[PDB]
Order: sequence, then structure tokens, then C-alpha cells
Amino acid sequence: TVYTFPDEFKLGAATASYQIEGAWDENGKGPNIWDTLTHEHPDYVVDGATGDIADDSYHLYKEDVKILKELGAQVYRFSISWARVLPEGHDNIVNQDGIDYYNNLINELLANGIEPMVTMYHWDLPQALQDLGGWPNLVLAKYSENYARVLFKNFGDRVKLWLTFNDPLTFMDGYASEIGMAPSINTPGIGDYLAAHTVIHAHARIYHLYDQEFRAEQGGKVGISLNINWCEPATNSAEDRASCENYQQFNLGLYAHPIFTEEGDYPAVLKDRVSRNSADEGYTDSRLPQFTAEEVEYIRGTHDFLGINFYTALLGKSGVEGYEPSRYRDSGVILTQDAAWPISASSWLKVVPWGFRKELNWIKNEYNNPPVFITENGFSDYGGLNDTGRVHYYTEHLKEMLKAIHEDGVNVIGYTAWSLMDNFEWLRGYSEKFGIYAVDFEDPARPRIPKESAKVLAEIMNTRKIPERFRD
Ligand SMILES: O=[N+]([O-])c1ccc(O[C@@H]2O[C@H](CO)[C@@H](O)[C@H](O)[C@H]2O)cc1
Repeated sequence: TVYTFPDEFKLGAATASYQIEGAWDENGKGPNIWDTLTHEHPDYVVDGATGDIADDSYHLYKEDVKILKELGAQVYRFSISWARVLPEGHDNIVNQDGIDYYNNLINELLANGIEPMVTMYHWDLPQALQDLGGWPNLVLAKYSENYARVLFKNFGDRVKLWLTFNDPLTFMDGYASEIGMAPSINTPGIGDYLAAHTVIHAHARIYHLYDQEFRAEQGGKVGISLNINWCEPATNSAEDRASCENYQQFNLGLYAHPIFTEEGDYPAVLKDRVSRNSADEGYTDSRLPQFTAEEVEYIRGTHDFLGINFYTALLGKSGVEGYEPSRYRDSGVILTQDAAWPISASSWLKVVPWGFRKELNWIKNEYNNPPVFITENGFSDYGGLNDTGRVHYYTEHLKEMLKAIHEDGVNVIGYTAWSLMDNFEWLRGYSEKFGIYAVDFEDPARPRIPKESAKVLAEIMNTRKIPERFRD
């Protein structure tokens, strides 16, 4: 039983628009911040790669559905490109080609018995909105509501699972370095917090919009996807345990405390540590923005489920490091990884499957056991179809999740493997492979070929159990 999926549990796979679509300027699509980064700053990206073509899923979406059907996916999580739909960012112009494209994908999925799950924002902000300052500018919350309205209006009759944002903890970091994630702005400890504040407001506006204008007719669910790693105490001391709690609150709690708790607002430790550090450095005002009481009440409770992106673990010890100012320095934890942990093709990604069970329990206890949908979990290598490391990664993480469900009572309701195909991997270009299907980026037809992990995942999805050969 601990190896069997609950009957209603949803299994599938996931992708993101800029990572797969290509067709970056085709049929009316406007430019986004990743078009800008890869065109203007190829020195930031491995091999100077771009997402101009990527997997060419704009043209090859029927092939993507074919492989999802082969895999036996029940749900396909994909994201919508904001600038493909609203090329100017604002809602004055709706690109019919964009509407037709996503309807064509949704309809193809449904005709093949696969449920669509749509992420509204996976990092590809229209450049016209970045030119106003992007996420640090609170005006983007209303622009995000207007974008969501166009999505609910056009697609909500058929789409019943929505995520507003994918991993703002990472995308806010685009405002904390001059050479990093788009838009590559160096405002650490200041602009990244402003970006977080806008995203939280935007998410809350989108959820209220669904309640007011769409839920009664459409009957779907709206969540948000938050990335978090497990943080294990470097030693068993109370002080190192405190540092791990700081990590959880500064990385997951930053977004989840305002939305998923009864109290709302940012975590106290976040408010308090940033206030103290700002005062010690001579600022008149805290670097952390504030919510009014009315805003706290508006934002809290804006969820039907919690999306979790989980990849790895860290060790945390008591102390402070990082540059002043920065979110890492403010967080009051020294983070490392254990050299014993198995490695991947990504410097930051170590294989620590027991950390997934620990994290699921931390979430259960902090947020009163919300329904959790694992929206990303996966592994990198440099290439190859006989992807034993990826197979092991998936089987171990699924086993740990199933223990969380069955033994620990955690309400996990679905899981989409990251990712369906090898991707444009952001600053890593085409150098790192996260797919369960390989794609030949040198072949204009971009054929998709199953790896061993795709065959194992199909076996899991078909049998609804972890096969005996992978059990302890
Ligand atoms: O803190 N971490 O461990 C972490 C943060 C952000 C992450 O981001 C993920 O990274 C994947 C692999 O590159 C991308 O394909 C995917 O688009 C992205 O959501 C993944 C992991």
C-alpha cells in the first residue's frame, strides 16, 4: 500500500513556454525579457544559446500531445506566454494567433484524454512591462489581473487547474544581479523584495478575480507554485535548527505566510531581521515593503491548493553571510551541501530524496495540511537515453512522497514530472538536460525520443504503483 498511488492522485509531466515554444516573434507575438536577455546578452548564457526555436512546440504541439499520450499522463502542466497573448503586455491588444494556439493545444489534450493545467507566468514578462520597471513596480499587479481575465475568459471553460505564478523566489532574483536571470538588474536586498511584494498582490488580485468573475460558471481551482529545498541542520544543535527555520521562512514563508496562513502577512522573522539590518545600515525605512491590515486580509486565503517545486537539499548552520544588502544575508543561515550526496549536471542540484519527505512534513505542519500538487521535480544530466540517474531520482522521490502521503498523512494530490522534454535551460542554454524525452537540437524537425526514464514513468502511470524492482 505504501507503494500505490491513491485513486484520485493525478500523475503527469510539465513544461514552460519560453523553454519549449520557439516562434519568438511569429504571428504577432511581442518580445519578452528572455528574448531581450538572449538577444542582447548572449554572454550571460552558456553557448550564447537562445529560445528562438527551442523545442519548436509552437509548431509541434501535436507531437507533444502524442508523447504525453504515450507516457500515459493524466495531466499536462504547461505555461502561457504573456506576450504571445498580449503582445504589448497591457490588455488593449489581444493576439488572436496566441488565443488560437493555446486553444489548439487545450483541445488536442482533451481529445486525447489529458487534463490541462495552466501556469500563467513562468518567467517570460513582456518587455513593454519591464520597461516600466517590471516586478518592482506595483502597477504590474493590476496588469497581471487583466492578463488573467483574458486567460479565464478564453480558456476557463476547458481549463480547471490554474497556477498564477511559477517560483517567484527564483524570478525575483532577476532583480538581484546584473548578470543573472532576466531582467538582470542589480538591486539585491531592495528590488527583489519589491518584486516579491508585487507578485503577492498580483496573485491575490488574480484569485479574487476568479472568485468574482469566473468560479461559479467554470468551477476550477487556482493555486501558486513555490520552489523550496529541504534544509538539514549541519549539526543537531538548537542554533543550527534555528538557522534551518530561518531558511524555510525566508524562502518558502516569504510567499506562503501571506497566502496560506490564517494570520497572513510576511513571517515575523522576515520582517524583524530586515528591519534590524536596515536600521543598522542607516536606512530611514526598512528595505522590506509593508502590507496594510486591509491588504493582509485581502491576500490571506487566496488559494485552492499549493504547488510545490522541489529538487534538492542544503545544510544550514547558524550564522550570517552574503553581501550587504541581500536576501541571503538577511536570512541568517549559512548554506552548504554535503559532498557525499550524489551529483547531477547542475552545480546546485544534489540527490537527497529523504529531504522531500521532510519538506512535505514541514509544509503540512506550517500551513495546516493544504492540498499540495508537486508541480516540478526532476534531474539533470548532460545527455543520453539510458538515464539511470534520472530513473533513480524519480523512483526515490516518488517513494518518499508516497511515504509522506501514506505514513505521514500529507495531502499530496498530484505530481507532474519536470520536464517532458529537454529544454532551453535558462542561463544554462542547451547544456543541461532535464527531459524524460530527448530532443535533437541540431535537427530542424526537433524529434522527441523517449529516454529510459520516460519508459519507467509510463510503467508507474500505467500500474499506479512503484515497480517491485525499485522498492527497498
Ligand atoms: O533552488 N532550487 O533548487 C531551484 C530553484 C529554481 C529552479 O527552477 C527550475 O529549474 C529547472 C531546471 O533548470 C528549470 O527547467 C525550471 O524552469 C525552473 O522552474 C529549480 C531549483
